[PDB]
Amino acid sequence: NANLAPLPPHVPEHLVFDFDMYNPSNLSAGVQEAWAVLQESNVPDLVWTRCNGGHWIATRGQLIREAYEDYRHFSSECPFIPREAGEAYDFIPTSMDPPEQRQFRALANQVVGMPVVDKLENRIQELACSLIESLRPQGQCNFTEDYAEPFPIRIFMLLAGLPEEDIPHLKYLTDQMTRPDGSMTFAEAKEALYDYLIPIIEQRRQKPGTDAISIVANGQVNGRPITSDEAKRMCGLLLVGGLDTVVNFLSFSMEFLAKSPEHRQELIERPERIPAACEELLRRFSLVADGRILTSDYEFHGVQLKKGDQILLPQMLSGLDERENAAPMHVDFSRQKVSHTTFGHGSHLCLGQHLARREIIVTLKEWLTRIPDFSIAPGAQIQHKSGIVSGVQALPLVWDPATTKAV
Ligand code: HEM
Ligand SMILES: CC1(C)[C@@H]2CC[C@@]1(C)C(=O)C2
Ligand SMILES: [K+]
Ligand SMILES: [K+]
Repeated sequence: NANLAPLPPHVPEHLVFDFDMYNPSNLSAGVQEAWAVLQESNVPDLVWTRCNGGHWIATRGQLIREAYEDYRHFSSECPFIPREAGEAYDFIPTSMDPPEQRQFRALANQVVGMPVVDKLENRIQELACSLIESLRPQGQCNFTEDYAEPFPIRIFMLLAGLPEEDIPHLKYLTDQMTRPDGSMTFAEAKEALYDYLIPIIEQRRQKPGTDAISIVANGQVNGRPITSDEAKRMCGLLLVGGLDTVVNFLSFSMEFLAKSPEHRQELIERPERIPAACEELLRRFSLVADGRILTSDYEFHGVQLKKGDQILLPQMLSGLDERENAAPMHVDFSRQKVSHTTFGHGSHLCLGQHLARREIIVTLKEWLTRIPDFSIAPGAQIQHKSGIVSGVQALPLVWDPATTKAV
């Protein structure tokens, strides 16, 4: 096929599995199901796909976790597939490896960490409620557009002190970096995001506010002033994290709940199980998949990896691995040991995971208490999309207003 890069001389012929992370063949069964094909009976722990330029793929949690822990061999310098995107990718602190990464990660943690989340609690609560109550009497909604996007994005824009009217442009840009449609290369989308930030960063370094951008722009890294370029590379990352993570996850979760009245009932009858349900949904509907680049020739699990080789280490796959969780595709809110790497693993563990969990738990609680019974619009053929971050194209929901409650 013209979409297959010639197999490099060092890659064993028997390890070839032409998986396309941007258009997996079994996508119609669900994106997680599509990626799970990499864990079928006769698929090795480590395979090579000739798609998207050619790269390795660790298919089991054991190797995914090991690779993410070994930053000396598996560098974050070129973390995205295809290589062109990975090479243009220079966000901070994600494109850096420890020890260099740390001073910047500390600053980022200060702007989106737990302390910040705690302060945002009220506003997160208020927005969730206002959005749901407004939808409640209508008996229907386009979940992706009416809640999944506005809820987490507005909260991020509030945190970043950015005009909500700027969302359409920024969201288009972020999506081109995670699930490109062809209109822009990763490099072009990144350049536009940086172009957007440059004057805002300059403005806030002159007259700082209390928003995340001002904090980053006027911050220090281990005692010395952060530069304008560094602030830009950090703020670009924050924007992507805030506009294309939780937004997609909420849709996967709500699609599932709309299709499973039993699970909805469980959370309605036992509201205290919501935090645990949140973690199980994070495992079952994990959605991120980036990777690393080999810093030198290295034998890993009996496979000769060559310097420069890219390896996709799907955060999504660890928790779906039957070797980590029995009956992985089954959603069990009572699951005893919820194992996963949905928020990454190693030195780059997600900094916004605390904000993410709050947004998810608040959504589940506030939605179920107002709209306890809902379902997918009759006949709707839900479509998923695959990429660095997978998502749901559209999620039409319906419900009888008579069954709702105006809390
Ligand atoms: C469902 C929600 C989320 C998921 C599944 C998710 C997942 C991840 C993953 C897998 C990584 C590490 C990638 C790597 O190792 O290369 C990461 C890093 C990060 N995430 Fe999230 N994230 C979520 C929400 C957020 C939010 C809301 C923000 C806030 C802006 C955010 C900010 C970050 C930052 C700053 C990093 C980089 C940390 C570093 O490189 O050291 N994330 N996230
Ligand atoms: C892989 C990620 C989820 C992580 C936060 C946004 C993201 C797309 C990155 O570029 C680093
Ligand atoms: K070969
Ligand atoms: K790079």
